[PDB]
Formats: sequence, structure tokens, C-alpha cells
Amino acid sequence: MGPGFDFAQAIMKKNTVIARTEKGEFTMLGVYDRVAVIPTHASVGEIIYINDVETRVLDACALRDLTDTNLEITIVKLDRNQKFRDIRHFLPRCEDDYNDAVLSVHTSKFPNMYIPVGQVTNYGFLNLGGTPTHRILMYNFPTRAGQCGGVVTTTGKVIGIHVGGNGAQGFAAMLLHSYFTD
Repeated sequence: MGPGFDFAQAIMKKNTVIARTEKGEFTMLGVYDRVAVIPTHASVGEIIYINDVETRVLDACALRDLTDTNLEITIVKLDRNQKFRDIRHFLPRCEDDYNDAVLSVHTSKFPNMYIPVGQVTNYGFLNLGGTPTHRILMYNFPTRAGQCGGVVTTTGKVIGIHVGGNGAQGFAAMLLHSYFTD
């Protein structure tokens, strides 16, 4: 509808895949080469389904901060025959608050879904499903089962992936440029 949705659509159309694990179907953001991200609660194993293709996982790392606190981001390298468009220059360098964000989802359940979530707070600490978690972004939207892995963007920045909610608010794990240095 506007330039917010334009940037979100551009990311969804080239940098997402449908990832299926034993814990369900997730939106999965491809960042560069064969490297993607997914919420750690997806429980990635040795084999994952990517757009319903059986795919070997070459490496998976559940990220934690230097306090050894969960970040709820898993970085996956896929044995895929094709690279992602490199979007690392759209990742923020530092923890921040944002205005006027979009949460975008693409699964079997929720195809081509875009949500204007409004103001994003640097919330910090969240007890997420009983797991102490850091670097949480918060937005005021009643997100649902099926939106985890959803991409949070502003015009020109990919800032997070959706990892939970409490019925009134939604929560995203920050993406930072420093996670994907090679």
C-alpha cells in the first residue's frame, strides 16, 4: 500500500523460503549465499524441508549473547543449489527502537501476509516460553501461532524475526550485521 510494504514485499519475494521441521512450518529469511535464519524453537536438525524439498543442513548455530543468554536466532547453512540475494547491507549495526515497521509472513497457513505493526520498542529482556531471552523487540499486535519466523522490516532495514507473543503484544529477535560477518 506504501513504501513500507514495498520494501517488505521486495524482501519476501527474493529472500524467503518456507522451512518445515518436526515442530511445524516457518517463514525463513535467507541473508546471503546459502545462509538463513529461523527461530531456535523450530529445533533444526540434520535434514529440513525447504519449499517441500528435502535439504541437508550443513551447519546450524543457536545464538547466545556473551552473558550466555538465549537470543532465539538459529543460523542455518543449507545444502541448496542456489544462493540468496545478499541483504546484509540492510541489517542494522546496533540495538535500536524503530517507527512504522511491517511484519511479513509466507507459509501454507498464511500466504503473502503483511501486518503494519507500528512502533517497535527495544524491549531487551523477555521470559520467552520460560527461557530468559535478550535483544527482544516489542510491537503492539495480537500475533498468532504460524507467524514465527516472520520478517520485521522498516523502509530500508531488516530488523528482526518474529519469535512469540502474549495475545496483545508480539516479540521479535533482533538481527544485527555482526551475526553474519564471513
